[PDB]
Amino acid sequence: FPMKQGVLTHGRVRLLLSKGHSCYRPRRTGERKRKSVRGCIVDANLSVLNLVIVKKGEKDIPGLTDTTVPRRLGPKRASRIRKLFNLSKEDDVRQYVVRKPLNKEGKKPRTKAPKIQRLVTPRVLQHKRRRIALKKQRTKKNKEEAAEYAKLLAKRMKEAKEKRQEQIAKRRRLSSL
Amino acid sequence: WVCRKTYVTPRRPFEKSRLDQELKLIGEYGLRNKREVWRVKFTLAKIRKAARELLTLDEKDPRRLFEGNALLRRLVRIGVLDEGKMKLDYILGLKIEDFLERRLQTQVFKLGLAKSIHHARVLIRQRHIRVRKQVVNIPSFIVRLDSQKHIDFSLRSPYGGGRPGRVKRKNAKKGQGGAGAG
Amino acid sequence: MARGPKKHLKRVAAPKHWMLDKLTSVFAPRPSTGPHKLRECLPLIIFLRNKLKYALTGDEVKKICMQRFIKIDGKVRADITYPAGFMDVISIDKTGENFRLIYDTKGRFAVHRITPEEAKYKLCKVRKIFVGTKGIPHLVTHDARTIRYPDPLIKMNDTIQIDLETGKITDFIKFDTGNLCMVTGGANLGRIGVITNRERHPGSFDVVHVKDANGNSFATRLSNIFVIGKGNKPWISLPRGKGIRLTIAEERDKRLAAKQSSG
Amino acid sequence: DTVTIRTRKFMTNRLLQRKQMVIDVLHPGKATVPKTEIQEKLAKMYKTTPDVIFVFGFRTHFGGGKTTGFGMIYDSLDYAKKNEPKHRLARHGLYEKKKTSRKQRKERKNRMKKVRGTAKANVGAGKKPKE
RNA sequence: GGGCAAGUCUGGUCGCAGCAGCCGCGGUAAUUCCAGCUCCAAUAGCGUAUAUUAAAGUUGCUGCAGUUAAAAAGCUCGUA
RNA sequence: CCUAUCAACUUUCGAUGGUAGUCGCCGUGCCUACCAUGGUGACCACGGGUGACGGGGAAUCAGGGUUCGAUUCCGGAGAGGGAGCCUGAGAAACGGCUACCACAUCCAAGGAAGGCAGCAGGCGCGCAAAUUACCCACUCCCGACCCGGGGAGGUAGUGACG
RNA sequence: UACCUGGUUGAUCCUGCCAGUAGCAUAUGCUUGUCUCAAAGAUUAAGCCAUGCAUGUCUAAGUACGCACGGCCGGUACAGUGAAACUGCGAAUGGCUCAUUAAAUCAGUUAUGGUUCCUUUGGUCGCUCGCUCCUCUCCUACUUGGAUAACUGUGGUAAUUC
Repeated sequence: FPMKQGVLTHGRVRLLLSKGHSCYRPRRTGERKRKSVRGCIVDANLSVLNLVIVKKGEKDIPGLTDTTVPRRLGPKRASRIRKLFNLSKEDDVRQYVVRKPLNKEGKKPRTKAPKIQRLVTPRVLQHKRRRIALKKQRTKKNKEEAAEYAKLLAKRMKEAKEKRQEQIAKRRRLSSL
Repeated sequence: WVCRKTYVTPRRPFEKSRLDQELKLIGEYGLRNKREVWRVKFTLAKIRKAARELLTLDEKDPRRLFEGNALLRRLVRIGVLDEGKMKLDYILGLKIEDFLERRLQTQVFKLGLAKSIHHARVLIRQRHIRVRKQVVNIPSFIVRLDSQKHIDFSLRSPYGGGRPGRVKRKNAKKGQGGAGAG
Repeated sequence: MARGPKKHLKRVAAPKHWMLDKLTSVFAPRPSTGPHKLRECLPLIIFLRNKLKYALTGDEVKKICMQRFIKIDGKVRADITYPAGFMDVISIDKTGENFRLIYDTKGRFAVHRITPEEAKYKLCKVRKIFVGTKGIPHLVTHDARTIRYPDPLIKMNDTIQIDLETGKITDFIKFDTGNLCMVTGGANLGRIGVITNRERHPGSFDVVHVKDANGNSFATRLSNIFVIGKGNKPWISLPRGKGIRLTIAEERDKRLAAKQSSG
Repeated sequence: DTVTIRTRKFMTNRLLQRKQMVIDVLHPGKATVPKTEIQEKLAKMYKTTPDVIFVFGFRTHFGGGKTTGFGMIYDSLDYAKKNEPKHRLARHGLYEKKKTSRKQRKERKNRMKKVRGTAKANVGAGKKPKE
């Protein structure tokens, strides 16, 4: 039974573990599985202590500091690549991306880079000239259909509103006779 | 999904005068059992009452006319009723045996290769006839007017014209192994 | 426990005017949600493989909708069971055939080839005319096509020749007395003819006394009255079975005729 | 013998790109001459290379004499293979269906449940049980 | 055995064994048994059990009966 | 549907009305503040009895009538019984959860994992009821979706129901 | 098909039930050749359920950094394809069963002008109508921030979809 952010003191407890608490691997939306969870503090009960050397010493552990277990996935966002050099964002990624030479993946090596998201391309420039095209098109198509009715509205009135002057004059005749 | 009985049961179990009267219609028309009597007995009680209800309806009712003129036509397309009378008073006067004559069996006995009405049921049951382009195997078939104009030998009856099955061959084997000594 | 709405639909307890069979297929096409209420609606798959019968299986009709050969109301359809209501044209984009969904006086959908002149406009008797927010009048028809800026002389139950190419309404026909109205529903389904009378009641439940073309005068409510234009002025062609009214003793004289008279 | 495919209710199915008709063949005393013959016979009627003619129907009428079939002369095999029920492909076998058969696939759905990621391990989780 | 169609059969049994919804046989010259035989009945069904509908005007709305067979209160006012 | 060998019932717990607001998808004694004593019954209320799912419809009867509706449909109700939450537009989901109550499992004893009134099938009970079947093709269904999946369903089996 | 038949008794006429008499629909006795149709764990256990399985899903269009597969074609992010994975939706419905509830369900008729609704059908998307221009200095528009899955390994776990 593992340990998480706040299982407080060391005695193994059980909490109604929802999505949003650790020591838990969820299985369904709307499911809250109460499972046994070991205390965040350590008395003696553990088989494994998950520990992290945040600062090393001076005489090396071979397994941890002389050994190296690296990892390979690089930035699939644009600006992480740029900022460390104090390099700008209008002057793009400008190749520094971690393209991954992956050999015999067919019979050749690919060299695959993470296809960067949050990245404005000329396709995005095509779509930026396609998106607010439609927004500016929407302001004018709203304006077009308004003026079509306004002429249609007022020209009908000259038969309708002229009847009002026809009825005011015969109101005073109906008061007369 | 939906099924029904096509025979009928009277409320009197032993009415021996009726029980031997039902023996007549089997012997007069070639029936299987009293069920073949009770099958048309199941129908004809409904036929008279349908004739009775339309008679008691007010005239110029489409449910009297359009249903009834169908019922006039349906009884005449099969040729049981004739439409020279064609009113509900005479439909109260029809009987079982008008249908039995319009069965396939008696028309085979009337017309064709039947010597008996034992024989006439056999020629349908042993499929010697085609009433159309149709090997018809049902003796209670009750026919129409045009139906009595195409009853022939079947082409599966190898006598009177037909592809041999195994029987005229056996009757040939009565002369080619019954007389061929092997 | 009815813990949500039913996402399934079987046969025979299905609408009869779709002319489905008995339990031969144990499920219904089940039309989608859309512009019209679900009983008015007709699946494409009934019109495709059960009325025109160019297909025979369902996954073909899915791929026929992936062919996108179907334009209902002049608009591209990839729905096998599109909720298409009344006077809805169906453009079969490969055979070049337009068919507008109107009802017969027999009680069946009419496979009814209107001219492509008559396909650009359909007549929708309006559902509402409302002054929307910021002082803006509207018309919204029975197929819920929200159209801003109506006509400034229309009132309720006017028929708009709905431009099926655009929406964005074209010219109207005012709700007038004596108009041609394909009366639909009840014992008066599919009956076209002049109005000649309308009866009013405060509250609800107004009946409309309609005398059709054959002379059958009948009082049937305005819900059963869909106006299709002007009196003695149709705007599409008349459907099969004359689209007015038929008697059943005459209908046998109809049903005896073209069977074994053709080819 | 005396076959005579009677193409009743011919339908130029333009939106499925095919010739669509009812096959109605006649017989002396033995109904239903075989289907691919009827394809090859409906071939030379229409000169259409009958492995695009995907027929079905073919129930034998009582008394020999006649058989009603059905014909879909697709105007191409691409016109065939686009429309094509798989049991019409399996009507005269030139394509067939899945033969896992159906319970191992329902078993593989029990395998993706248990861990996240690596469907190969979950295919491998369904691979080891064969009982 | 009748009702209930078809054995005043043939044998045995002898108020036994059984049968018989009911009415009933069998106590020795058994048409009721038990069988044979013959016949009848329906028939790929037929028979039983139970259930219910009619028959049943024995629940009577149509359409019950209430002097003596069941059924006018001890009598009267008197409300619903 | 049955019962007067059920005649009065309903609130101390709001029973019923108002006002006021709370809350709830919202009408509402919903809810209380508060006020009123209401509200209702021999036309059988109140209460009790009914395998009372109800109805579309079903069988029979000259008619009049009489029996059925768990039962290929509709609507309702539960998935062991309650309770509480959740998700989503829609679920107190038992092919969710949480706990309880009555059951069922692994246990290495810590704990872990469970509810066929889904198809079957199994037992159980009985007089009494079939594949632990095949297919997602037909039917439809859900999807991001033609694609797929589906014991829905189809398919045969079982099957003198008839 | 609007029926009756037998039984009270010394005999008779009654009343009057008895029993025969047909429908049925399970249970069953016995028997059964074809071919078409088919009800079937409701009764009794809304009993427990073993097991088999009963809602999945990618579009030219969310994210390809599969350890994949296939290629020179690669760089700005580049892969043809693409497990997964994260993301989008169903999973509530379906089936099953009627235990339950007696104006309750349900049925017919009405109304929400009390109420909420994914989806789909249609409109709506420049703006702050300029803070009487930050929205020209608010300089992020050619676009933002960090933060996880798959990936990896360390793993612990009698056992767990841990």
